[PDB]
Amino acid sequence: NLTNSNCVEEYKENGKTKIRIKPFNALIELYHHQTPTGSIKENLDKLENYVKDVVKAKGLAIPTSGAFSNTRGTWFEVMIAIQSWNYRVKRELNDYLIIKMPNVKTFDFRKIFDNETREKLHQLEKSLLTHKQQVRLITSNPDLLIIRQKDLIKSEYNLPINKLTHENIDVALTLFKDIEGKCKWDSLVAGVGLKTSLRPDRRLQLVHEGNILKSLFAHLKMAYWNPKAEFKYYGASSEPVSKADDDALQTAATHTIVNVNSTPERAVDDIFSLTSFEDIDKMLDQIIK
Amino acid sequence: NLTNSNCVEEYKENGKTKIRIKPFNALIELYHHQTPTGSIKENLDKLENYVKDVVKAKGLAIPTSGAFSNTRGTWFEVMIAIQSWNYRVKRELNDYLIIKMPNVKTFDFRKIFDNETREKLHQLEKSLLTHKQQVRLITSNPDLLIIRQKDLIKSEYNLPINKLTHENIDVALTLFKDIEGKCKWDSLVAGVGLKTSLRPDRRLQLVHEGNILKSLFAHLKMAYWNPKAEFKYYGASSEPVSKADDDALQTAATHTIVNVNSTPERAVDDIFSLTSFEDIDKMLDQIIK
Amino acid sequence: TNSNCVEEYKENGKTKIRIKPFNALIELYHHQTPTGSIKENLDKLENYVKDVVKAKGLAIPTSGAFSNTRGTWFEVMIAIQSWNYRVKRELNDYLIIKMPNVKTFDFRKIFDNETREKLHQLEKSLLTHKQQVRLITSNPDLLIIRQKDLIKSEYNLPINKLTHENIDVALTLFKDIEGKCKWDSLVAGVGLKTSLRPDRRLQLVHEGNILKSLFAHLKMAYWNPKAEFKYYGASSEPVSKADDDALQTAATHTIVNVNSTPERAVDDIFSLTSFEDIDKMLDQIIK
Amino acid sequence: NLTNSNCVEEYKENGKTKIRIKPFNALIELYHHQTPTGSIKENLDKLENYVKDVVKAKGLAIPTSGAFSNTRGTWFEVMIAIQSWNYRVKRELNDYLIIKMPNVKTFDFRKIFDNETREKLHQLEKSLLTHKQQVRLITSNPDLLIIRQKDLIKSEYNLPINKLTHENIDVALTLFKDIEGKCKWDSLVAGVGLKTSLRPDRRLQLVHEGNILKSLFAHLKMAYWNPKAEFKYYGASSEPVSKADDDALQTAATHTIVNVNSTPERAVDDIFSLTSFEDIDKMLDQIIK
DNA sequence: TTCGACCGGTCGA
DNA sequence: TTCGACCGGTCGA
DNA sequence: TCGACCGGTCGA
DNA sequence: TCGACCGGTCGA
Repeated sequence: NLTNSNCVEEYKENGKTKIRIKPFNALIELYHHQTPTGSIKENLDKLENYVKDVVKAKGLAIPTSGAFSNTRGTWFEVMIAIQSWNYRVKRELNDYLIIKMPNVKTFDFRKIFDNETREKLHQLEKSLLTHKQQVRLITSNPDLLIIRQKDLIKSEYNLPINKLTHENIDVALTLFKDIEGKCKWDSLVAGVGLKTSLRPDRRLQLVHEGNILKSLFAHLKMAYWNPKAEFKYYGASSEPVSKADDDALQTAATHTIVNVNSTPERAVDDIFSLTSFEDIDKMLDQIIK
Repeated sequence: NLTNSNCVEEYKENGKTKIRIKPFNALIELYHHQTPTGSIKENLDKLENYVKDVVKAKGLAIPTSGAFSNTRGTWFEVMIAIQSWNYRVKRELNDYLIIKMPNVKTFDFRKIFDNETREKLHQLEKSLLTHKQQVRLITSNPDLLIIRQKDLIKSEYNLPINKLTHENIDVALTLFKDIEGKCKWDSLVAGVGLKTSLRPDRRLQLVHEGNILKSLFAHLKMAYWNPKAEFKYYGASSEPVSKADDDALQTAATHTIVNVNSTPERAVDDIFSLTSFEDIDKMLDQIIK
Repeated sequence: TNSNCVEEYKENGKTKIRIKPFNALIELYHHQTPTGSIKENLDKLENYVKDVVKAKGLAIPTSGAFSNTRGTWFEVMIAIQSWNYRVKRELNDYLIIKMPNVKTFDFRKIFDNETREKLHQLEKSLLTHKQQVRLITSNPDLLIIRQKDLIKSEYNLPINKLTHENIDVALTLFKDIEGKCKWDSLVAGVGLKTSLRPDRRLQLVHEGNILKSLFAHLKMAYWNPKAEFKYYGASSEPVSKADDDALQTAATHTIVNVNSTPERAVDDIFSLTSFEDIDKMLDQIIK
Repeated sequence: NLTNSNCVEEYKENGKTKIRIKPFNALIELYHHQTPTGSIKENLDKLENYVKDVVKAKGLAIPTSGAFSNTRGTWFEVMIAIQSWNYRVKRELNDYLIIKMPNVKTFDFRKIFDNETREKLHQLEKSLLTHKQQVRLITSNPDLLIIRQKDLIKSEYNLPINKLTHENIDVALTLFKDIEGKCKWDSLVAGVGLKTSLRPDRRLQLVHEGNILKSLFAHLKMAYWNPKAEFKYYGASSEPVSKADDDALQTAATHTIVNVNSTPERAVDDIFSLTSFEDIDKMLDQIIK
């Protein structure tokens, strides 16, 4: 029956036949009866070998690492997205949302804000571009956003996802649409960058991400002159985090160490090593409370 | 013939036979007649095809795309270090040095500084760790460092490298050792991140680099209360830079936009698309002046 | 003697003599607005009083009873002199207002509802600390506003004689603008002093510092780098290099970073010898 | 015996016969045997009468309150400089000095610093002048300086002053000379502005004082990147301090409230109402610890 | 078709 | 070994 | 000439 | 009562 799987799709491109992995089909096809749990890494290899056996059975050629790197990325994100969906359900956080975000083009995360907040950000933008050396504040959407605003929770969000289905995955991955233009600037409490693995270079992308996000938030705090609002950014790896990874992720928010009296603040507040799905819950516990 | 090449080396690891690319040997072997010129890519391709032909001849396994990623980066950097070495020579700057840097563990770039400057850095970095929330300022060594300090130029540096040889390469790649602990903080004028290609995520590593580097420099300027001193960071790609790449690289140094009065500054001052070796000269012209 | 420049009030069965500098202005200028030497015109108002008592059977008002009065007079002169300036200058979108004390009318009141709010945000925030902090300074003697919709045709009628109303209309100009000034419509403030002392001069650096500090926060709330406020000083006497140096003290908040470009609390100090100089000063201030 | 006292003086101011209150001698005569104690407020009035009785007696006119205001202030600063000196004696702070400072011209307080610290200040004050809009950091010397540096205490400072005599007063008023060029920047812990009375305008001179002093200290902290060092400025009045006086003296250091996260600070940390010599000790107790 | 964001497989020290 | 820094091959929108 | 002090107001 | 003004010193 593997020859019937859809985790891989064939197509021609410029007369060239190519095979494409469909990460969601592999998910749906393996977890439609119960949602994954246990060791996250095993689930990633399980999903990967599955795709490899399906392709082997279809008589197609094993996808390149590039394909698997991409795919594994998605798998990791969705598993975390679903686990987060259920997390707030069983933890009964009726004023919190943990959203898996799309890329910045599909939906620039700045869109989640109410119009007053969107105006302040525009103020700053147009301003930074109004110079000899035009300046911007760009960063990829954070993988996960954690919002705390009661009036945004719809009763349907309280229905746990107990199996991976086109429908269930879609509701999780489109949850972001519901909050568009409705969040008060300080309703945003934290962001999380997800990475199946780290590298001396890639891990720095987390620091950049937390830095630009916290720089934006810092400007909203001044706009609304509110020193108590706080935004934290976190990183999560499915593998062990070395000391080197740790130190790197302790990098200060350059805008927070300008002054000798200024208090240091890390771009990435904390890095989590998620070995099991239970750990996702523990991480969220530490992030949210 | 090719079966005699050394661009590829075989070895066993845990009873498993593996083939390793030796990027330098491919360089030396393809350019001991004359140093590369023209289209940077056609050259990088030429260097890769050569690694594959030697592999088919040797009967060995065709190296993974991950092995050609690592390697290709090594080639780009090297092909540049050489062009820059002869650049300063053919343009005549007995006060400028363009150094290809090793990784931060082999030689933390902070070591290029004299004892007084390195102490100011210690003060800061020791201060940042002296908090409940420990903070650091970590970034990979910039690929290229441009120093301007007359007393550091040795007459040997004026001997152009006209062919790639174990020595021609080593002298270029060990040039950094000579200046250890001898640079005055403001002798450092610019850094350059080199990348054969960009990606929406990787390109942000340049912004992080420039940001942390400029943050450190900003603190030295404070330390020596010298508003004149500058440090600029640049990015160089061997491929076309899209409008998206551009905008992303216009990201400001968060620590320069804290105040409504603070003049915005870019983490990466400019991004260069280097199609030919002549462009490397043009880039350097704009950077140095 | 029939004059009202002076008075004689009861204070614990110890009859004392007060001066109503106002009358000593109208009663000495119902004719016309003084001009020429600010120095000499000041004494004219003083001898007019040194007499009202020398022929009314009274005693000499203390050096200080006059210091107070000598100040006022000085002020009203510049104050009234600025009215005939805007008019005889064509500054229809400008107002030069002689401010009352911060109690009578806290200058923060000149701002529209949105601006006054931002200020509340801040000054309320500053009080929300274990160590409560404030941003207090006496109202600047003179305020220069630039907002077209605040000019009323009556402001264009020059004052060519000092009368209870000419005074009263000037010393109340601030009322018309209350709660009507956009934040960036404030262009400058000026400190007036007949003389300067090494200690008293530091009050202008403070005045300007607290004013600029405030305005600075208005610039950040509206993220508008362009807007700017300036503070100036004015002595009816010479200014020594020590007064100049002291008055060069930049804003401690404008020199925090070795990159931030410095600014002075008091942008410039003017020595006004004649009424002709008041116009010159205003010319430089208004740009 | 009054008609020969030295508390006054008749100098020739272009013809006119003028009386120059000679303040120091008026203390030395009322206190030729013991230190003034009990009530400051009162002790001031008597000092005023004695000198106000050596006048009419000698057939002269009671010098103008102007000369008295000038005179009165000094008596206050002097009495304080004395109780302050004996104060560290009875308490025995063998590493503390409470110095009555001369005007900034006679001895610019910046002179108390060692070479290195004076250097840093020069950097700054030279930099500020290097602009289109020349800027300075000027303030009158603080009335009282409190230094904490063990190696500056000479055994001779431990001999309490029990009576006001020319030699005594002068040892107290020249104590500042001893420490010239010897203090480490952070050895300076607090300054105190003394005023027999306050006024809505004059009290703001205290705020300016503290502000400029704290601004300078702030730059030294930067210079030596030491966030631990702290300088406090206080005000002391011989009369009751109204709520208006209080609020005014609550004005913050414009340079500590530039950022929303910036933690606000007062130019004048606290204002003391000194009714008795008893209170001078109490004030110092607070200040010093 | 282009752009966004993902990461795994190195070679060298 | 592990740690530093490199980047090319995706799948989705 | 300059530094730093403050007490005696007039008005609200 | 509180706001803001400044002129008359004594010393260096």
